[PDB]
Amino acid sequence: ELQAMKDKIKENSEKIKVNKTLPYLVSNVIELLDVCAVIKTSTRQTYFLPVIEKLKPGDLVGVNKDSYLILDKQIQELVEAIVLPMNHKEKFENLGIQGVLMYGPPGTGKTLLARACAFLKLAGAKLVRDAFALSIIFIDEVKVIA
Amino acid sequence: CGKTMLAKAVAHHTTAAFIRVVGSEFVQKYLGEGPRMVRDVFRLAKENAPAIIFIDEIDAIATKRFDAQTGADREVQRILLELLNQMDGFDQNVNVKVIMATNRADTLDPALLRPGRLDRKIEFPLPDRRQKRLIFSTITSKMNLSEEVDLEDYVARPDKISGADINSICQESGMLAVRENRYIVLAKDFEKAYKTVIKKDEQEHEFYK
Amino acid sequence: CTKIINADSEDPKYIINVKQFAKFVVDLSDQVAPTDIEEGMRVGVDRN
Amino acid sequence: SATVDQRLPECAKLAKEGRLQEVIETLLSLEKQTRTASDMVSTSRILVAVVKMCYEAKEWDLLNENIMLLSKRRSQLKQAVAKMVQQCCTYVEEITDLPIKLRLIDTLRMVTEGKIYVEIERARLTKTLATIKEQNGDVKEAASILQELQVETYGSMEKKERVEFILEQMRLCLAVKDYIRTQIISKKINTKFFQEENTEKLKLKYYNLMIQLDQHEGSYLSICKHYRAIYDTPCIQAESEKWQQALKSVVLYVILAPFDNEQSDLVHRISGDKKLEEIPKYKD
Amino acid sequence: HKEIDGRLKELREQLKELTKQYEKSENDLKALQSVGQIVGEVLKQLTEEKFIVKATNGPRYVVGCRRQLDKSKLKPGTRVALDMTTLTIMRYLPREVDPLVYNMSHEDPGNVSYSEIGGLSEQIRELREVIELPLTNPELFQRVGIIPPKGCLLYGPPGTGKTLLARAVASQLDCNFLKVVSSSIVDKYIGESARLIREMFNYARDHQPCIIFMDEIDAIGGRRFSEGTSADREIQRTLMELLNQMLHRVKMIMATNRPDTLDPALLRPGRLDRKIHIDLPNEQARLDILKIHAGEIDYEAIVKLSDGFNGADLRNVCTEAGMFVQEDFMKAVRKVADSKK
Ligand SMILES: Nc1ncnc2c1ncn2[C@@H]1O[C@H](COP(=O)(O)OP(=O)(O)OP(=O)(O)O)[C@@H](O)[C@H]1O
Ligand SMILES: Nc1ncnc2c1ncn2[C@@H]1O[C@H](COP(=O)(O)OP(=O)(O)O)[C@@H](O)[C@H]1O
Repeated sequence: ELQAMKDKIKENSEKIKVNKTLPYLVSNVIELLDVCAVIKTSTRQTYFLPVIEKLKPGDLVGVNKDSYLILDKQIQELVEAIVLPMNHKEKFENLGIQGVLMYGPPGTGKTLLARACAFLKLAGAKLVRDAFALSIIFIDEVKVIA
Repeated sequence: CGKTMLAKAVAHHTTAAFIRVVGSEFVQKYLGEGPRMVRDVFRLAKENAPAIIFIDEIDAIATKRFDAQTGADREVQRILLELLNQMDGFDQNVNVKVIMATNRADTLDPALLRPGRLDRKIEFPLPDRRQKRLIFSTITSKMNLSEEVDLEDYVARPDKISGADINSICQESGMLAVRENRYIVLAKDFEKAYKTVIKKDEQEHEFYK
Repeated sequence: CTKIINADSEDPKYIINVKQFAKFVVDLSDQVAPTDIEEGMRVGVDRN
Repeated sequence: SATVDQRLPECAKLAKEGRLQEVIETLLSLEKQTRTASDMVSTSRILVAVVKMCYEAKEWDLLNENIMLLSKRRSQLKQAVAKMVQQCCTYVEEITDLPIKLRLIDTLRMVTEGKIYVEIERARLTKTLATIKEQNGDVKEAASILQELQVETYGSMEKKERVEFILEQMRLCLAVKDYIRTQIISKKINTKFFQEENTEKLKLKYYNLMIQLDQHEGSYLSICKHYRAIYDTPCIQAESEKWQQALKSVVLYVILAPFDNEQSDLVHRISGDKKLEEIPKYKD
Repeated sequence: HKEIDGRLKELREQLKELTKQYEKSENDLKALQSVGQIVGEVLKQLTEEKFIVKATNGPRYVVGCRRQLDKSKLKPGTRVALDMTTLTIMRYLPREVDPLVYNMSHEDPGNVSYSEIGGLSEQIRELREVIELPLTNPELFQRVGIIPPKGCLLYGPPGTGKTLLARAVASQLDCNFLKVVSSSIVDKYIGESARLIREMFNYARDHQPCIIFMDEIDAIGGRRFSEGTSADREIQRTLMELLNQMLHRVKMIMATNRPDTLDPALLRPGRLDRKIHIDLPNEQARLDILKIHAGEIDYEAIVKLSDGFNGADLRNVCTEAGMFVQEDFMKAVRKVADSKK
């Protein structure tokens, strides 16, 4: 029967080839439900799909055009608080314990030190959340530094 | 003082159509959407049938029309003017009776207080002694009650208790009894509820007196 | 064109942003080299 | 300290030959010094030692006074108080002459007139007092006394001690025939937790009280469901009589229940259970 | 023979891989013979078979409903999946979810037992009562004769513990929790805030039971004064919308550091039934706060001179002590009190 199953592999492959006529469309994957998807085509329409599978609610996905299917002390302290937790995470947690704003007059070198440590260098809660979503993070106005 | 409840009454005793809207619903971010919504509401009510538009909370839009020296307040003023014009304008309405409720009738525009648009101006004062007695009877109904209770004392004791807080008195007396493992509330239970609802503020810096 | 999706070595699968109309994906073909065709500049998509 | 616990035995001996107030006074002074030094271990040991000395003595009208005073003294340490009350109750539970032991139980209650760190011991002492009172030919007031503990706020160690407290509240309420209170407490209880490993005597008892309450009220379908849960409990399924009695009660209460959709459904389920013993009586 | 048995093993493994591929093939079959529908929203229940449905970002049609559907379920505002060709209502779809409400509700990690709220046993009694008891076992209220309560204020100094106190009840009920930082409701538009509040309460009225916890009601909760600025009047309008919208199995918890600004109407017992006054821990409660945050001699010694404040100061005590025994805890509380002042 394995030969017949190989022939069915062949029919699956030709099915993929015919249904994958490359000139697709691109659409947002806005919304995501199940009893599926609710795509938003680039041409300002929104279309439900029962059958397309862990696509992000907001990912940009291809779709079928027709069926529509898818300071020595300061540097030492910063080096401590940044690097050492990252390496010896378990060491910090040994006892059962668990934002770091940086100050300095204009041009003191906070950005320079952050770059030297570098990772994300983002320059309000929306920006906060997105930056910590996308790992060292420096937030001028996972490892949090602000 | 039980005006939204009286509106809920109509809607369970009116044969006509009912359209309840919130005074803050008419406001919109886009220019002209508020006036468009007011026109849509009034036209729909006029066309459907004898209708009652309950614009609760009218003070969200109708306030005195001052110069307003800005954009958003002018849009609010346009909402108010559209409401005035639809209630009594060139194209007179028929069988579009309107009810609106507000907690502060002084701030409302003097044009939307004109016999012909608002010809009743009903007041809903805080319950008197007699209304307190009636409210207490109506609430303590459908409720097991102890024989030793004297609602007369609570009714007579002069306070500013409104209908909502009378309901709260009865409700929290009920919950106190439930926690006390008893379905028949005693006078101690009420006395507790009455104190906890009166909530007499104190510590008033005494030199004022 | 907006991206070449890395060209996936073979099968470049370019992305196009037909203005005021839509964005699509394309193989193009008929040109000399998938890379020297284009990276991020105007191009003429066939109709159908 | 070593000095403390080598000088305590001599005081114990002297009290044994008889020291009405000298031993008490010297121990009081030592306790004062230790408490000022903030010696909680010394405080606990001295308190337990003195209460034990009294208990070994006659202590009638003396141990209660000693404990009451020691508790009412300066701001004793809460841990020391907890240890003192624990040892006091452990000694109390093994005592006779109930009319006189009532004095010591009342003394424990008064010293625990209410304190966030004597809650569970107060609850146990109240339960013991209620049991003694109901045994003493009067439960009309023991039921009320037990009907004061806020065990849910107390939060005993496990879902055993306070659940037993509530079950005994139910027992006293039904003994005095206080069905509204019993039913409210039943609503307070959540039956799901009875699905555990050792929740067998607890569950049988709880369901028995619920069944008796519903028997008084007059319903029959709820009583059917209660016997159904009882029978499903494995332990009552461990003896011929032990389980056939439960099944017979289930069937008879099904029958007593008035005809209805639920009545018919329960009749069908009990008929299809197939374990009806084919007794020539109940099956037919 | 063992060789033939191994041949059988490899044959079975190959057939299992091909079974996985059969799953792939049925997936492909479904894809090929499936086509996407059109998302729209009903606008009017016309004659039993005719429904006026507006295709979002498009025109509005009159369409028919297929056999297997609940016309009663289909109501104005309900989402619908029309067919592409025949434009027939293939099946309904649940109401839209606002991005703000989605981030607000669907992402809410709450897991804290009542044991983790050391003090405030009484305030636990009142809260738990008002929120839970009407939800679970409402027959008590029915038998008594009182209507079930809706919401409570739960006001207190800055950190005596309100978010935790609401999180505990939310976790115990395991119902739909919806937490707001009310200071974020404010918007630079002229009513989008009222729209957001209305959408929040619609979310609640949809999936019920549901607990709506709004923090810092001080904002969006001020007394209405006659002639404020345009922003002030917008804030008053947002309050007013919340007040009116604020019906079934949607309990409510507020959290604030001030009851002075609160509108008398917003404080009305019909809107906020019980006004809880959780307060800075007293030594009695503070001791057990430290005990629970112990993640007794030392605890009593610390409570002796502890600077009880903000609630979180005791978690700070514990965490700093770990960051560094009786003396270590004592110096930790010394340091935290010195820093706080
Ligand atoms: N006259 C009354 N009789 C009985 N119950 C009343 C009365 N007035 C108020 N109540 C109780 O108070 C609750 C709230 O009343 P209602 O919402 O009608 O008051 P309101 O004055 O319109 O309030 P708001 O200004 O907050 O909109 C009612 O549901 C009822 O529980
Ligand atoms: N009774 C308490 N038991 C345990 N922790 C508490 C208590 N009161 C306050 N806390 C701590 O204080 C912090 C308060 O945080 P949160 O509740 O978000 O703000 P607020 O205290 O203003 O409600 C919590 O992280 C909590 O751990």
